[PDB]
Amino acid sequence: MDIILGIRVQDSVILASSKAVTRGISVLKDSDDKTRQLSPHTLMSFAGEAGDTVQFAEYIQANIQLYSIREDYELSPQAVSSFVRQELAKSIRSRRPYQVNVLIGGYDKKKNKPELYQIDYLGTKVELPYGAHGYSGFYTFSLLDHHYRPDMTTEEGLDLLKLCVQELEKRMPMDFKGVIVKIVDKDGIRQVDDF
Amino acid sequence: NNYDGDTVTFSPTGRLFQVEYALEAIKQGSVTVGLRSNTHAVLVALKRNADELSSYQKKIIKCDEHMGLSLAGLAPDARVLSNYLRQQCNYSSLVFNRKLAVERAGHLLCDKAQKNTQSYGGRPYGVGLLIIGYDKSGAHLLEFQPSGNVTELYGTAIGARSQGAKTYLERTLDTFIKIDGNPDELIKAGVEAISQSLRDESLTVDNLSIAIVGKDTPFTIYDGEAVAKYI
Amino acid sequence: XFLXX
Amino acid sequence: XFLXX
Amino acid sequence: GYDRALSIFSPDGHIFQVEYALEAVKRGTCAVGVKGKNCVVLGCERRSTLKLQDTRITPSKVSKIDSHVVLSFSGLNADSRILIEKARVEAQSHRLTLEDPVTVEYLTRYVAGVQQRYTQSGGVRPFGVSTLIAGFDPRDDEPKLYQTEPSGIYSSWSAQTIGRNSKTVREFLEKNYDRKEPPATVEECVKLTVRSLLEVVQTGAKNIEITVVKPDSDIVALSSEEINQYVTQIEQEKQE
Amino acid sequence: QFNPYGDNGGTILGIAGEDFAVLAGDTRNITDYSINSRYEPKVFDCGDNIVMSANGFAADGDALVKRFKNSVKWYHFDHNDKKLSINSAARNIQHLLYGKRFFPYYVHTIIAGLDEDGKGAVYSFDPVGSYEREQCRAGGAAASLIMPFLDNQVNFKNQYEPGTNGKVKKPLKYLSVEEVIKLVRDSFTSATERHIQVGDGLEILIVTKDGVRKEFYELKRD
Amino acid sequence: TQQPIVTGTSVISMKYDNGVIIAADNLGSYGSLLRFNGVERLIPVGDNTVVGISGDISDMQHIERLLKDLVTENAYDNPLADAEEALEPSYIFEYLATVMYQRRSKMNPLWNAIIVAGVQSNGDQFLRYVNLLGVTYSSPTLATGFGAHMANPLLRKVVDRESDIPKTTVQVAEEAIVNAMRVLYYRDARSSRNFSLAIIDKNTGLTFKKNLQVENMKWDFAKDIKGYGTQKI
Amino acid sequence: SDPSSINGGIVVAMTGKDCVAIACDLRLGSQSLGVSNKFEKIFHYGHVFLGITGLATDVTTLNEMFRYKTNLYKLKEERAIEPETFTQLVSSSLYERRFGPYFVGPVVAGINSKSGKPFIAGFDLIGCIDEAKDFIVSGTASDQLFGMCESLYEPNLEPEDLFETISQALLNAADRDALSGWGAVVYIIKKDEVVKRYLKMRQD
Amino acid sequence: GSRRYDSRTTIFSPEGRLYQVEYALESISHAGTAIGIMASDGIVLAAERKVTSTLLEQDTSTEKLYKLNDKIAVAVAGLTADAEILINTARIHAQNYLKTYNEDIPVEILVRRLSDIKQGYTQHGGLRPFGVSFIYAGYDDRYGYQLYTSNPSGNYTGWKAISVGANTSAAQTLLQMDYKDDMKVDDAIELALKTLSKTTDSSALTYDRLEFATIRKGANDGEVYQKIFKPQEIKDILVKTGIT
Amino acid sequence: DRGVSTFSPEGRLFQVEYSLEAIKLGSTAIGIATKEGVVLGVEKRATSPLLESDSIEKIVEIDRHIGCAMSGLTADARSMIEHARTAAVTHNLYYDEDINVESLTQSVCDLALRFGELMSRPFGVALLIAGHDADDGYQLFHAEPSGTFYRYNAKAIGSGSEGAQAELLNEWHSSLTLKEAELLVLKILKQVMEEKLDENNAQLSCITKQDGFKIYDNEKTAELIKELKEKEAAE
Amino acid sequence: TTLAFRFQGGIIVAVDSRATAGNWVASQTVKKVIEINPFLLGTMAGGAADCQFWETWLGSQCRLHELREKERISVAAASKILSNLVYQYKGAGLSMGTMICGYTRKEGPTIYYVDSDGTRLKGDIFCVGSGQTFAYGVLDSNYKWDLSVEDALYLGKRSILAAAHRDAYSGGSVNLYHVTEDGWIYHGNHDVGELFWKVKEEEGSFNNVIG
Ligand SMILES: [Mg+2]
Ligand SMILES: [Mg+2]
Ligand SMILES: [Mg+2]
Repeated sequence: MDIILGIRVQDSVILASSKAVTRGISVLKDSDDKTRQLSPHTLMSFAGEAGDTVQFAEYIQANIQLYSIREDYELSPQAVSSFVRQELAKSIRSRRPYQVNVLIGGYDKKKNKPELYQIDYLGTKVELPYGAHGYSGFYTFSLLDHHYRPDMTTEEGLDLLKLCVQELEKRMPMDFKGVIVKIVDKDGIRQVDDF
Repeated sequence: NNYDGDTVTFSPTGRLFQVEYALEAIKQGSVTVGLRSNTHAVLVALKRNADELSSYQKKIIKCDEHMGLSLAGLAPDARVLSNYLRQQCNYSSLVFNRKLAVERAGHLLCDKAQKNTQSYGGRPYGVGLLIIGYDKSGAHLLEFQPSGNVTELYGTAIGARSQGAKTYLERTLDTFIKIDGNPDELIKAGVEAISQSLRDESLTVDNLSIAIVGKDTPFTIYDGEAVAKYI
Repeated sequence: XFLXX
Repeated sequence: XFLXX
Repeated sequence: GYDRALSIFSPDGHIFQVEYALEAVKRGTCAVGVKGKNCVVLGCERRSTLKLQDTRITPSKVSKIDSHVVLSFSGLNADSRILIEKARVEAQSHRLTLEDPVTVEYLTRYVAGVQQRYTQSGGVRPFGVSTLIAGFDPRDDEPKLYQTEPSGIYSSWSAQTIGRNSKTVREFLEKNYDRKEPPATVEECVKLTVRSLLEVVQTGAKNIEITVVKPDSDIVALSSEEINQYVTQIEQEKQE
Repeated sequence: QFNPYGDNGGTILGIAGEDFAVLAGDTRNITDYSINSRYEPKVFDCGDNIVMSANGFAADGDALVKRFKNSVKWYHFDHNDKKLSINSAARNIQHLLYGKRFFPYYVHTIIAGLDEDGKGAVYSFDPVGSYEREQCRAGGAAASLIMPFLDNQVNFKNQYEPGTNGKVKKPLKYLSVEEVIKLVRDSFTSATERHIQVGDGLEILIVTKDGVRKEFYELKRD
Repeated sequence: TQQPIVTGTSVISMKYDNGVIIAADNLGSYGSLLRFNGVERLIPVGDNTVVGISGDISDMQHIERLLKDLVTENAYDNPLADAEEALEPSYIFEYLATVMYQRRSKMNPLWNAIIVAGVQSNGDQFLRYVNLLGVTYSSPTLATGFGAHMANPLLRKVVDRESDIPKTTVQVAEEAIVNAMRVLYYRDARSSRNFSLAIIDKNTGLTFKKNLQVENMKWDFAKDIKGYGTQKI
Repeated sequence: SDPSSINGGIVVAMTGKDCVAIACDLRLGSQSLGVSNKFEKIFHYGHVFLGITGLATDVTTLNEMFRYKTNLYKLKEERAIEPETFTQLVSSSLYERRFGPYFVGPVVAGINSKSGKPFIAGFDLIGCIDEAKDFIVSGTASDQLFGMCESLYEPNLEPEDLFETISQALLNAADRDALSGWGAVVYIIKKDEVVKRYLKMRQD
Repeated sequence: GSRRYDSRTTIFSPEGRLYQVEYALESISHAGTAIGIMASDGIVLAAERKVTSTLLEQDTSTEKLYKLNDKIAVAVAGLTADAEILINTARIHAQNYLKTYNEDIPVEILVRRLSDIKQGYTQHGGLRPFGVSFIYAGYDDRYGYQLYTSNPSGNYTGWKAISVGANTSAAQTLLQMDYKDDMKVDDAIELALKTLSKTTDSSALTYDRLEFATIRKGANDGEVYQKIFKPQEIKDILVKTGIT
Repeated sequence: DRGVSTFSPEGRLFQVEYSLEAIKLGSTAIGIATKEGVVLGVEKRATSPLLESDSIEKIVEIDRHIGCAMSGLTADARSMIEHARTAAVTHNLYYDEDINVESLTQSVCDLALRFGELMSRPFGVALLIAGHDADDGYQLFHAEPSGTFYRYNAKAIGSGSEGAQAELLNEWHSSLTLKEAELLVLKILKQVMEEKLDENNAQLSCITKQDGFKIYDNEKTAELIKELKEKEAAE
Repeated sequence: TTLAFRFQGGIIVAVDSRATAGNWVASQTVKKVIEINPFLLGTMAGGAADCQFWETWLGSQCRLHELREKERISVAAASKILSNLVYQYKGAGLSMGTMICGYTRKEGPTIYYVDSDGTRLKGDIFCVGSGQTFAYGVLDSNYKWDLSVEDALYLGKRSILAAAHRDAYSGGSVNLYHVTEDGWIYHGNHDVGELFWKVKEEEGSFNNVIG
C-alpha cells in the first residue's frame, strides 16, 4: 500500500492504484489490485495499514451489496461516500481504529455526472476534481493544478494520469511497480489492461 | 391435586408433591444395596437392561480414589450430582491437599438438592444415591434422597423391592459389621442381601455390579467375569 | 483550547 | 524464552 | 426477558404451535415452484379482494436473497420479511468469509435452521411461513428448488406448491410433471406453472405473478401483458 | 513495580531408549545467590506411565504439573478409565500452556514415558506450548551446557567412522538403561562444576512397561 | 500492584528430632522508622501449627483473619473438629499457598513471605515456605529476608541434611535459633531485640514463648576501635 | 499530532445594527499539504447559523449531529430553534463528551425571530459558552482575529459597513496564518434576508 | 409462579391466527375513520376526530395526522398513546438515515422498519401488540408519491386510495367506485371528504370534527410542501365542495 | 397449563414421555452391530412423489469413525449433529486421537435434559449412533431425549420399531457377517415399511475400522435388495 | 526459511527444520509443514507456538467444513479462516508468517500468503522467514513456469540450502513437498550436513567455502 490517485473528468472518474505490496526489504507481490467494486457504478481504492485496508474495503463492499439486494436499487456515490465516512468517523474513536485512506470514484446515474470523493482514516470527506492519498499528493496536486481542465475526455484524463505516474516514477524513493487503472462511467467499471 | 403443579407450592397438610413424585421415580428404579464394616464399605447394584439385545445400565460411579456412589432413578440426574461430588472432592484436594470427608460430601449434596425444591422454574432431582467412602474417620455409608435428606447408616438399600434387602441387613447387622480385613466375605454378605430383593430373575455375570473401598483399597468397580466369583 | 480567576 | 526460519 | 415455552409437546406427541403455524401457511396465498431443464419458475397467487392497490410500491411476493437465489413464501407476510432479511445478511456473510456465493442448499439449510430454532426457543412462537427457495449454485447450470416449513424440515422438489388450495395444484403437478422429461425450455416451464395456478386462482389478470430464474444470476419478473399472453393461449387450447 | 515472575534455577534432562525413557532433574531450588532447598523434587509421576518436569519459575512449574495431573484424573472419569497416551498428554499440555499465551507459564516443560508401540518417548515444550518429540532434550539453567554433549553422545553428532575419510557417519543405535544413566550422571556433574544454580542432588525417574522406578545421587553442594 | 508500608523482618525456623521451632521479632517497621514494637508475627492455628509471617503487616492482619475464619469454617458440621478432622499444618499451608499464587496471578499480591511450621497427626514434622509470588519450598531449615542470608548458614551447621534431624534435640535446636536471632539483631537494621519463639513438639505439643530478648551480646571490643584507619585517639 | 491544528481554518462572527455577520475561510489541509479550497465551515438550521473550526472529521460529524437534533426539535416543538436555545444545545452536546471531546471551536450566530435581537456566541471543545455583544473568533489564527477585531470593530455598524469590517478582519488574519486562507465566505444576516458573499483573497 | 397470570400474547389459535393481533384490529375498527387518496400531482390525508366535545380546543389539537419528516406524514387509527410511541421511533429512524447517507429516507424503508417493530411484538417479548393502524403518505425521488398502510400484525401494503378504522368496508367500496388514475389533488380532496360524509356515524360532517392534510409539489419548482389544514382552512374547503 | 420440567404422579417427566410419542410417529431406522462392522439403515418416507428422495438426509457422518441415523422430528437433530461433530473434532484437537463412541454419545445425551424455564422443550428425535474405537471395537448406541443411552447388538426406532425389534431378537447372533447384516436391515425394513422398499425410499450405510463411515450409493443398495429377494425365494 | 512456488507440474513447497531461541539453536528437527488434508499444506514461520497451535486449529476448522458441506474446503476459504482469525488478534503480539498451498477442482493449484498483521495475498511465488531474501535470490534467478517436476523439486531444495547456508537462523534439514491434482506428495527429509557437500561437489557451486 502507498500510491492511490483519482481524476474526475467530463463523463468519467479514473482511479490509479500502485501494484507493489512490500513487507520489510522484500516486494512480496507486484500485481496487487488495491480496489473493490462497492456497486456496478461505484469503485473504492484504499491504502494504509496492512490487513486493515482489505478487511475494511470488503466490510464496506458487503454492506453496500446487502443494501442493493434489500432495496433492489443502487445507492448514489454521494450516499455511499457518506456511509463510508461515518464508518471511519466511528472507527477513529474505537479501541483499535481502521488505519485506511480511501478514494470513492462513482457515476451518479440520476444526475449523469462523475463524482470523486477523498476520505482519510479520520473520516475527513471532500469531493474533488482530482485526489491523492499519502506522499503521492505532494507531486500530483501541483501537476494537476497546472495541466487539469474540467471539460477533459477520458482519453485526455488517461494522458494526464500517465504524466502523474511518470513524475512519481522519477522522484518517488520507493519502487511501487506501476499502477492498475480503472474507469467509472455511465456504462459501469472497466480496467485498462495496458498501462 | 391442585398443589402438585410445581415445587414452590405447599399442600394444605404441608407436603411438597413434586418432591414426593421425584421420590416415586427412585421406587421404580432397579434395587441397589449399601453396607460397611469398620475396615471396608461395599456397594452392590442390580443393573437393568431394556431387552436381551441391550446393555445393562451402569448403576455405580467413582467420585474419587476414596469415595463413590450407586444410583436408583433418573441416571442423568445421578451424572449431574456425581459430577458435582467429583468437583467438590477435587476442590478439597487442590486447595487444602485434603481428602473430602464422606460426611461433608453428604452435606454438599443435601444443600444442592434443597435449592431445587424452594425456587420457581427448577425441579427436584429424580434419583436416590448410596455414597460409600473411607476417610480419616474410617469406613462410611450415606443414603441421599432428592428431598435433601442425607442419612449415615451401617447398611441400607433403595429402589424396587429394597424392603427385602433392608430387612435382611437389619437382621444381619451384628454379623457383617465385624467383617474386618476380609473384602470377599463383606461382598458375599452384600450379594446375599440384594438376593432378598429378587423376583423370578437371579444374579447373572453381566447383571450383578459390585464396588468396594476400604483401608488399603482404592474405590474400584467389579463387572463382567470379575463378579462370577460371588454367584 | 480550553477556557479557564 | 520461546522459540522462533 | 420473556422465557415462556410456547412451543411444547402434547400427550399425542404433537407440537400444536408448530401445527397451528402450518394452518397460517394454509391460509396464505398459493405459491408454486416448477424447475425445468435449464431454469426454475416461481408462480405466486395475489388475492383480488384488494382493488385500488399500488403495484409499483407494494412488496413483491418473490424476494431476491442474492443475485443468483430467490425466495417466495406462503403464510404471514410480516414473518416472511424477518426470514428474508436474515437470509440476505447470511448470503453477504458467506461471500465475505468463503469468497464464494451461497449454494441454494446452504441458503435453504440456514433459513430452515432459523425456522427450527423458533420451535424450541423460549418466549418466541414458530414462523407462520413456508418458503420455496430456488436458484443456481455458483458456476453450475443444474436447477435447484427447495421447500422449508415452520417445523424446520427442508427438502428438494422437482416441482412443489404451498399455501391455500395447494393440495389441488399439487394434484395437478403430480400427473402433469414428468421426472424423465422436465420442461425443456423457459416457455414450457412458465406455461406449466401458469396452468397449475389457473386450477385455483380465479382470473389470469393481476392475480398471477411469475418470476423466471436462469443460470449465472439471470433473474427477471414478467409484466401483466407477458403473463396474460400465457393465460389467453391456455384457455383457447382448453376449449376442445 | 511488582514483577510476577522469578527464576528458581535448576536444570532437567530427558533421554529415550528402545523400551524405556528417563527424566532427570537436580534437586536444588534457588533465588538470586541464595539456596532455598537442597532437596526440592521437580520431576513427578503423573500416572499412566507419564513422568513430567516444568523447570524455570517453580510457582508456574508447580501450577502446570498440578493442572496436568488433574487433566489425567478427569480424562479417566470422562473416557471410561482409558490410558492417556504420551502423544495425547503432549497435545493436552500444549493447550494448558497456550491457554495462558498472553500471561505465560515461565517454564521449560519435559514429559517422558512409552509411546503406544511400547518404545521410549520424550516430548519438550517452550513456555507457550510449542512441542516436539525427540530422543534427547536438556531444559533449564544448564541446558546450554548439557544439550551439545547429548547431541555428541546420544545422537552421535559430528562423529564419523574411523578411516572412512569422514564419509561414513557413526551409526545411530539405542542405548541401554545402564549407558543412559552414565550420561545423565556425567552431564549433571559437568553442569554442577560450571553452573552455580545446579548442584546438591540428582533425582532420575526411569519409565519401563513395569512402571516408574526412582534413583537418587549426591551432587556437589557449593 | 502494591508497595509494602508497615513491614516485619526475618522469620527463622528449623526441624529437630520430635518437632519444629519457629521465631520472629516483634517489630513493625515504617521504612527506616522503627514505628511499632508490640507486633506478634507468629500466629498459632489450633494446637499443632504456627504460621510465621514477614513483609506487609496490613496483609499479615488479613491472613490472620483468614486463618481465624478457617478454624470457624472447619468446626461447622464437624463432630471430629478437635480430633481426626482437625486442621493439619499441610491443610493450612496448601490453603495459604493457593491464595498467595491466586493473588500474584491477579497482579495484586499479599506482600508477605510465610513459613508454616507444625506437626502432622502421624507425628511427622511439617515446615514449608510460601511468598507473594506463590513460590513454595521445604527444607530442614527455612528463613525469610535477612534470615535466609545469615540464619540459614548457622542453622544448617546443626541440621545440614535429613539424617541430622533425629540427631538434633530441642535444647540444641532452640540454642541455634536464639543464637541466629542475636546475629540478626547485630546486622539487620530493621530488626528489634524483643522477639517471640514457638515450639511444636509431637509429645509436649505447642509451646508459645512471648517477650524473649537477645542477650549475652559482645560489644566490649568496640572501645578499642578508634578512627577509620590512621587515627590513634 | 495536535488535532485542532492538523486541517487548519478560522471562523469569525460580529454584531451590527439589527444584523449579525459570520465569516469563515475555505482551506482544508493535512498539515503543510493544502487538499481542498471548497471546505465551508458555516452551516445553518433554520435561521440559526453555526460555524465550526478544528478537526475537520468532527466539524462534519457535529454539523450532521446538530441537523439531526434541530430536525427532531422542530417536529416536536412545531417551530424553528432560536439562537439562545441552540447555544444551550451545543454546550450540552459538547460537554456530553467531556473526557473524549470533539476537537472543535464552534461559533453560533443569528437573530432571535421573536425579539429581533442580534445574537453571537463561542465555545471551547468541552462546551463552555462565551457570549459577546461585539465579536467571537475561532480557529488556528484566533490570536490574529482577536487583534484585528479588537482594533477594527465599532458598535452599531450598518449591514454594508459591517461586511467590510468582518471581511478585512478575516482576510488580514488569514494572511498571517499558514494553515488558514485559500478563499473565504461572509454571511450578512438581517431579520428576514441573508446575503452570502465569497471574498477574493491571496491563494498561498 | 407467575405462569398462572400469563395471557400468552404471542401464540397461534388452532385455526393459525394471532389472537391479540385479531383483537387489536377489532379495537381499531371502532376508531375514527382515516382516508388516504394518492393523486398524480399530490396525496390527500383526511381523518374524522372521535365524537368531539364543543369545549375541545380544536386549533391547537393533534389526534389523527402527524408529521414524520418534511416529505412523509401519517394518519392514525386506534390508541393515540400507542401511535405516538411508534411516531417518535419513526421520526428518529428518518434522522438516523439522513445522518448516515446525507439523503432523506425513502418512504418504504421507514414503513418497513416501523412495520418490523410491530411484527416483533407479535412473535416475541410476551407483550400486547400496538393497537394502531397507520396510513403513510410520503414522497421520495425514486417512486414519487406513495400511500402505505401498516396494522398491528406488522404487515404493510401499498395503495392508490385506502381507508383505516371504522366503516372501511363501506368506505373502500365508495373509493373503488369514484377513484381513477389520472385524478388531480383538488379532485382527491373532494372524494376524501365526500366518502367520510357518507360513511360517518355522525349526523352531519363539520370542520371541528375533521383533520385534513395534503402533500403537493405545489411549492416553487421541483420541491414538496406539507400542508396540515387549519380549522378555518377546513371550514373553507368544506363550503367550496358544497357539504355545508 | 403446567410447567415443562414437571413430574407425573408415576415419577416420569411429562415432556420427555410426550417427546417419545413424537418419535413413534417418525420413519423407521434400524442398526445392527457385527465384528466385521456396524450397519445403519433408514426409511426415507417421501410425503409426495415430486419430492427428490436423495435430498432426504436421515443418515449423517459425525466423524470418520462415527455415523448417525435419526427418527422423529428430524429438524431437531441438526443442532445435536452440529454438537456431536464439534465434540468429535474438539477432542481430536485437545488429545491428538479419535474420540470413544460412548464418550461421543454421552456428550450428545448431556444436551437432552438441558431444557425448562437452556432450550424450551426436549428433542423430538431419537438417534442411533454407530461407530468404532480401538478399546471397545464396533458399537451401536440408542440416544433418547430422556438423556439415557443403551448400547445395542441390534436396535430399531420409529413407527415399525416394536415389530422390527421382535424380528431382530430372533435373527441376531454374535457371528453375523457384514453382508448378512446388510440384507437383515433391508429384510426387516421391507416388512415394516408402508410403501414397497426400493433404492429410492430406503438408504443403507456402514462403519468399518478400515474404510470408516460410508453412506451406500442407490446403485450399491439396489444390488443388495435384488440379492435379498433371490435368497428368500431360494427356499 | 520457507518457500512455495507454482509451476507447470503443480506446486513445490520447501522449508528448513531449524528452531532458535535468540542466538541459541533449540532444534534442527522441526516440522514447519502441517498436512491439513491430502490436498492442503500449511507452512510455518515466526513464533513456533503461534504457528503450530493456530495451523492445527485451522485443520480442525477445515474438517468441520467438509462434514457440514460434504465437500473439501477451497484454498481461498481455508486461508481466509486463518487470516480472519489472526486479524481478531491484531496488535496482541501474534508473530506468524504462513503460506496455505493446495489443489481443488474450481481453483486448481493455489498458494495464499497469510501473516499475523492480517495480510492475505494470492500469488505464484512466496518466500517467508528470516532467510526469505536468500531463498528469493536463488529461486527468482532460476525460476521458469516450464520447469520439470525433477528440476522444480531441486530448485526448491537448492533455494532453502542457499538460505540455510547464509542465514544464521535457518538450517538443520530441507523438507520437500510436491502438490498435484491428486494431492500432496512428500519428497523426503534432506540434512544440510550431507546435502551441502553433495551439492557443492556435483554442482561445483559454493566456491566461497574452503573445499
Ligand atoms: Mg556456594
Ligand atoms: Mg494563507
Ligand atoms: Mg500556501
